Amino acid sequence: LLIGVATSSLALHAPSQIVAAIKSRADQLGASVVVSMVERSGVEACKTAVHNLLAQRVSGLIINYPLDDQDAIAVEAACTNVPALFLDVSDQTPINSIIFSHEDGTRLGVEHLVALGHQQIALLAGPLSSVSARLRLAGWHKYLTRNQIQPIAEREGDWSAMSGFQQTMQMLNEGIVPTAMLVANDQMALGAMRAITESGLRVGADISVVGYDDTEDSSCYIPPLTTIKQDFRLLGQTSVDRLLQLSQGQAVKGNQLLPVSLVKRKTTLAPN
Amino acid sequence: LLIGVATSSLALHAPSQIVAAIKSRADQLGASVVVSMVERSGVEACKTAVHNLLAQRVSGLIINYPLDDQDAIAVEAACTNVPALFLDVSDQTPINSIIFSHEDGTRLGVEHLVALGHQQIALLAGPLSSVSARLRLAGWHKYLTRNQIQPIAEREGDWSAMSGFQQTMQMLNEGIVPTAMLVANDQMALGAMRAITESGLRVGADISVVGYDDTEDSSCYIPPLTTIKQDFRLLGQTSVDRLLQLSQGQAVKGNQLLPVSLVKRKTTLAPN
Repeated sequence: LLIGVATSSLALHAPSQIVAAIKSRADQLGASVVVSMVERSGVEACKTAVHNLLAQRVSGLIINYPLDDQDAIAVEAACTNVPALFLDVSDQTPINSIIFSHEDGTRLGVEHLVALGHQQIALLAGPLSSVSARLRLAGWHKYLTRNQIQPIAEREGDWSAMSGFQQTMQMLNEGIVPTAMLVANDQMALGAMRAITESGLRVGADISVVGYDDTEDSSCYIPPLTTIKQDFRLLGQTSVDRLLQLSQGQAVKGNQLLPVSLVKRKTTLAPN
Repeated sequence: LLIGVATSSLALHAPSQIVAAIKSRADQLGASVVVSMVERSGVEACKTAVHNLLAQRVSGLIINYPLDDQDAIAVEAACTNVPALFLDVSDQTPINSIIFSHEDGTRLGVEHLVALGHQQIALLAGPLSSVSARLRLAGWHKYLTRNQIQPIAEREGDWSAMSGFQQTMQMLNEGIVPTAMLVANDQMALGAMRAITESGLRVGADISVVGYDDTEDSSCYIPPLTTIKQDFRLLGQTSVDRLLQLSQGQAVKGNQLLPVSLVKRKTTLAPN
């Protein structure tokens, strides 16, 4: 009845909303949620958070922190038995996990932009130290290749909007001007949109932009941001439910893939 | 060494950043942070979170949840001894607390708008069930009165940007058109700005807007939002440090007031 979540700093809208979603389901099932945080980067930082939550004697562990195939294995190893369900790893890692289909999330954005008749496309990835950011960047390239298009430029941010702003501006300053951009997340997407605007360019009419996540605020950006929806509410529920089941040895012991979807708003249009 | 935070759903950027700030200081002092969440509204929901954290045997409790003078007293009462430092109550409540000066935060926005030569002013408060939202709304009225100005309209949102969007639009639809607005928080401020824009009106040039908090994203809104800064980083640190001291019976047992400041950006200008 008492679950333990080891997450990344709530500084980011995504992890936050997820913990909120987890709390929400836990409430519905009459359970408690003890949240522990990771000092950011480092598998070590993660391993330790396990200890904190293990100490508290939680009857389950939900790990919402990025981990590489090897580190994930390790963290579980040190997660000495107690059910361990990861939420930010690769679908290939041999452990109990639940993640959104990066494969579809990326095909959707590439195809939306393509069908709209776009060809000059730029990519703004998340920090590549993040397995999430990676699966996402490689995904874009995969579908852009299938559609026979090479991005006219690609960059790396850090999930922040400021990074999205600096990257997009550096780009425009270099003279690289796409008709559309694919961004690793809505916050950065927000930053991108500001640089575009402050470049006398209209977001959408001149440079279409496609975010990722569909965090709360995104529907009120200017203009409203088109993005790939990642229903954390759903993730919250599912990750909760499966954990309770895992503890009762009556659950699937592999990897789950949650669906995703395109939310068309006011930032995507045909090229000029 | 193990502190316990009972907060409001991380769904909101403010509480999140605060927990992050708290974690940050705790790390610097080599301490642990067990975060518990309140099912939103209700002193009861709060009291229970105390139990969760008390169970875990934390050597300190930081309560970042809104509480009325009476409820705050109660929560502490049931906080059976263990140090209890509140972060979202009134400076008048007789308990250990740390909060930002709503008095200054509100005078700053009113004076900034006034000196800019504004007179047609509208107010967009936060949910009045929130002691924070309240101290803030009454604050605006106080300084607007001192400056001999009655707002041409005032409304209530819920901290969300969508609420900021709906309120600001309902207002404009009614025909009420201010030259400036004072919003209870940056997220809602963001919503307000969208309604204004979609009303063929320029944020700043036509309707100046002043947010509250200075959350991360605010510096990349369009245009960059002028707002009252509430250094959660500072709050995080201070609330942490004082707790560790309270546990060692060597700390101030009253209320502290953290300073605040105006961050001038691109959303405030003289009326037309």
